[PDB]
This record gives sequence, C-alpha cells and structure tokens, in this order.
Amino acid sequence: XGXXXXGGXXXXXGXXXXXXXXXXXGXXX
Repeated sequence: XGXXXXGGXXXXXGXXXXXXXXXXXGXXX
C-alpha cells in the first residue's frame, strides 16, 4: 500500500494496480 500507479491508479480502497506499484490482495504494502 505504498502507492504507485505509474498512470494506472491507486489511492486507498482495496489496493489494486501492479504497475508501477499498488498492491493489496497481492501484496505491495
């Protein structure tokens, strides 16, 4: 949950992303 996106998105919620960053259900932090 350190954020990220690289133009993908992000911002709390349930995580998401991948990029570029993100995380949640898949880690990231």
